[PDB]
Amino acid sequence: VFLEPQWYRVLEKDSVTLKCQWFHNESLISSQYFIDAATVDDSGEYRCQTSTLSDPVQLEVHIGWLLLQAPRWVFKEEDPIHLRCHSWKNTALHKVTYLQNGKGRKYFHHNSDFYIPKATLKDSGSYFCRGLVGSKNVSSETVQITITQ
Amino acid sequence: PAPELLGGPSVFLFPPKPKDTLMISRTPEVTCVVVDVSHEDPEVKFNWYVDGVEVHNAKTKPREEQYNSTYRVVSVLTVLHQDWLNGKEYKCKVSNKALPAPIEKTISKAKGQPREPQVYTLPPSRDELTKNQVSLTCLVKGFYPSDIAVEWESNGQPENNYKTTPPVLDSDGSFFLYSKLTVDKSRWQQGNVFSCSVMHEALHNHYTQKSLSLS
Amino acid sequence: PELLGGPSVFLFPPKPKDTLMISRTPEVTCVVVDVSHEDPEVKFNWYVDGVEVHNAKTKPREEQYNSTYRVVSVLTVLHQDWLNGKEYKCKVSNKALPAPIEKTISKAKGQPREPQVYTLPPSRDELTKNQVSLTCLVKGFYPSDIAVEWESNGQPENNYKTTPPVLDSDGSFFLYSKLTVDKSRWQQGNVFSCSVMHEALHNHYTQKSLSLS
Ligand SMILES: *[C@@H]1O[C@H](CO[C@@H]2O[C@@H](C)[C@@H](O)[C@@H](O)[C@@H]2O)[C@@H](O[C@@H]2O[C@H](CO)[C@@H](O[C@@H]3O[C@H](CO[C@H]4O[C@H](CO)[C@@H](O)[C@H](O)[C@@H]4O[C@@H]4O[C@H](CO)[C@@H](O[C@@H]5O[C@H](CO)[C@H](O)[C@H](O)[C@H]5O)[C@H](O)[C@H]4NC(C)=O)[C@@H](O)[C@H](O[C@H]4O[C@H](CO)[C@@H](O)[C@H](O)[C@@H]4O[C@@H]4O[C@H](CO)[C@@H](O)[C@H](O)[C@H]4NC(C)=O)[C@@H]3O)[C@H](O)[C@H]2NC(C)=O)[C@H](O)[C@H]1NC(C)=O
Ligand SMILES: *[C@@H]1O[C@H](CO[C@@H]2O[C@@H](C)[C@@H](O)[C@@H](O)[C@@H]2O)[C@@H](O[C@@H]2O[C@H](CO)[C@@H](O[C@@H]3O[C@H](CO[C@H]4O[C@H](CO)[C@@H](O)[C@H](O)[C@@H]4O[C@@H]4O[C@H](CO)[C@@H](O[C@@H]5O[C@H](CO)[C@H](O)[C@H](O)[C@H]5O)[C@H](O)[C@H]4NC(C)=O)[C@@H](O)[C@H](O[C@H]4O[C@H](CO)[C@@H](O)[C@H](O)[C@@H]4O[C@@H]4O[C@H](CO)[C@@H](O)[C@H](O)[C@H]4NC(C)=O)[C@@H]3O)[C@H](O)[C@H]2NC(C)=O)[C@H](O)[C@H]1NC(C)=O
Ligand SMILES: *[C@@H]1O[C@H](CO)[C@@H](O[C@@H]2O[C@H](CO)[C@@H](O[C@@H]3O[C@H](CO)[C@@H](O)[C@H](O)[C@@H]3O)[C@H](O)[C@H]2NC(C)=O)[C@H](O)[C@H]1NC(C)=O
Ligand SMILES: *[C@@H]1O[C@H](CO[C@@H]2O[C@@H](C)[C@@H](O)[C@@H](O)[C@@H]2O)[C@@H](O)[C@H](O)[C@H]1NC(C)=O
Ligand SMILES: [Cl-]
Repeated sequence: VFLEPQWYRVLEKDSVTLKCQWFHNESLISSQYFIDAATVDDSGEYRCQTSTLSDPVQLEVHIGWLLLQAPRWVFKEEDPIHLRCHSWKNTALHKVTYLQNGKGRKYFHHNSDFYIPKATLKDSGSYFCRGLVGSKNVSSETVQITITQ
Repeated sequence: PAPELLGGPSVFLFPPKPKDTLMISRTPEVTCVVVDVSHEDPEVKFNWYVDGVEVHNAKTKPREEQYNSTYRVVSVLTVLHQDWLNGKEYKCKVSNKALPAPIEKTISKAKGQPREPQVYTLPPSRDELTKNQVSLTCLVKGFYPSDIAVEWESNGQPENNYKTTPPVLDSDGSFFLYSKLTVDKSRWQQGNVFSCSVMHEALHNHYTQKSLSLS
Repeated sequence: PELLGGPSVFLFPPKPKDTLMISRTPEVTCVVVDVSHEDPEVKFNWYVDGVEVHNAKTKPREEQYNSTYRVVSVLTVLHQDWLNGKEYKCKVSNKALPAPIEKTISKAKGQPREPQVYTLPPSRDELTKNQVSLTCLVKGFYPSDIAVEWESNGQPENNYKTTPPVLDSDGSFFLYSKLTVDKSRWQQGNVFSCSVMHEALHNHYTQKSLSLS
């Protein structure tokens, strides 16, 4: 039950690849999985078998220009927080800002991942990203990140 | 060449002309304009909504090749005079293959208490009367919203040699404007009565007229 | 073509009033936004008609609420240079720009034309109201750069608004400025003046009075 890439939140037309140690929404599949170009229906619960029966692994396919991706949303103090501002069809994104609690925290001329190497309590809040695709101003939905000790 | 269009189409949604909403004889329209439509994905699907309820009476215009190698694609929706002035919201939903989702745009009349225009005609300055042409002035103030139409007449016939300033926000949050009608001095000296016609929602019958002549 | 991300540059002219009154200093302002923390160094080269000039006063970079830097350079300008139509060029260099960004501005071109200025009292119908409108009509001017003001007993009047320039059918501009005053002051016979500053007036200045008669 491994995701390649690790992003569990993806965007329509993203390639996902799933690995084993299938049941799509507790139901049989076409082969014994490569998603070539996602849609909203590719969302939901996923499990695998050939060995035992795996845990549940959730995949959210979203619709939008931008999607703020993280490996998870709950982090220990001093853990590294890796945020990716993912654009639809990997469309070139420029003048990119990652916001926290409605304030610009980090700015990039060209789309770049915003890596925080050592999480602190101060890193909790709602995050989103925005940027320019050509001359269109676009933003992602917000996500909540919480930090514990 | 052809431009890159990384963000796909953009939408601009425009209101009816003020006079069109105020005269029952005329046909007010909301116009949904889509630009940066590529040659490869040139189809645009329009859905229209009035206060969230879908309507089906829009006119679909033929697409227009622009000089930058894009299409301009337009849908026009005729509205009801009362709905616009009562503040219904007009929603244009634009679908196109180059986008991740539909673009939605909404427009309505500006909100806030309507205020009646006060209308004042002002003769030419004594110093202008040495010229061959003179300026007749119409001041329209104290009005809200800014949507207003202004015209001139003399003796039942339109006078068109005029220019009107845009609306200007005054210190009390109302608007004012000025309209300047330029006439031949002979016509003013003869005693012809000129009139400044103003149309606005807060006027009785949406119409008032003030006149101006020599004394 | 079009360019990708990087700093952006905006170049602003002097205030019209500052270019016409010799007691004032006109400035040309080059603003650079979206400067990253990673490459915050910004160099300004300033050219007048082609000739590099130094003497531009560069403010130090300022942290914006969105986590970018903004840097302003201000070139003081000679009144007559701006009026004679000289081009002012701002060149901005920075490591994140592949090529430096250049911006040029100057006074609008075309044959200057003298405003005529006419003051107009309130309509008789407005004399019913608590306040009244004194109107200043300014027409025949070119270019649109202008400043208009109201005065009484050598002090500026507070409560006035001026329309933007509107293009007349002959290619010149007009506007109206409305001064609102309490009716008492008008009927007591106080004198009000519309002042107009434009490059095509003698001494870049004229004024016209208005009072009850
Ligand atoms: C490729 O080319 C195309 C076309 O190019 C053009 O042709 C070539 C040859 C060039 O010369 C070029 O200059 C020409 O434009 C490009 O298309 C243009 O794209 C830009 C954006 O990039 C558009 O810019 C917007 O303009 C809006 C105003 O547009 C009107 O006015 C202009 C003139 O100023 C006209 O040219 C337009 O066509 C619009 O005119 C109106 O059209 C209506 C419909 O026809 C008319 O209403 C109807 O009229 C009929 C009768 O005719 C009936 O009466 C109906 O009842 C009635 O409905 C209307 O009368 C008419 N008005 C006229 C003629 O005056 C701007 O509003 C808009 O600005 C907003 O958004 C900007 C974001 O880009 C932002 O920066 C601004 O701040 C502003 O933001 C808004 O601000 C207001 C308050 O001020 C707020 O309320 C808003 O909330 C706020 N935000 C918003 C809305 O998000 C744009 O500047 C331009 O319109 C468009 N041109 C055309 C012709 O469509 C294209 O970009 C090029 N692409 C590339 C990649 O190069
Ligand atoms: C991160 O933040 C910064 C700044 O943050 C800001 O503060 C926070 C809290 C927020 O509130 C945020 O919104 C604030 O901006 C962001 O920086 C902004 O970046 C945008 C671009 O993304 C800039 O937008 C341009 O603005 C121009 C207008 O700017 C003036 O007016 C606005 C208000 O409307 C002010 O806020 C500005 O500061 C500017 O104000 C002027 O400043 C002058 C210099 O100081 C003053 O002149 C001087 O005055 C003194 C007296 O004090 C002396 O007298 C001097 O002599 C005199 O020089 C002047 O008085 C003052 N005017 C005022 C207050 O009115 C727009 O012109 C510009 O539009 C053009 O370009 C667009 C392309 O982006 C295009 O779409 C438009 O259609 C238009 O097109 C051009 O038109 C011109 C002219 O007609 C033509 O030359 C060209 O043909 C044409 N195309 C071009 C050039 O391509 C933009 O809208 C914005 O200015 C800037 N703000 C600041 C403060 O710097 C930043 O974007 C954020 N980054 C991210 C990633 O989020
Ligand atoms: C597997 O189960 C998941 C989880 O329920 C399914 O995801 C859901 O898919 C539907 C339609 O594909 C989504 O509905 C759509 O979105 C909005 C909801 O606001 C609705 O208004 C639209 O009309 C549209 O029907 C739904 O949101 C989505 N839910 C989540 C949480 O992702 C998935 O489709 C299932 N897959 C299969 C193959 O059965
Ligand atoms: C983008 O715009 C921000 C806020 O504007 C709002 O969002 C965009 C998508 C437009 O639809 C606009 O009409 C909305 O009101 C600005 O504060 C910000 O500076 C811009 N962001 C960047 C990264 O340039
Ligand atoms: Cl400015």
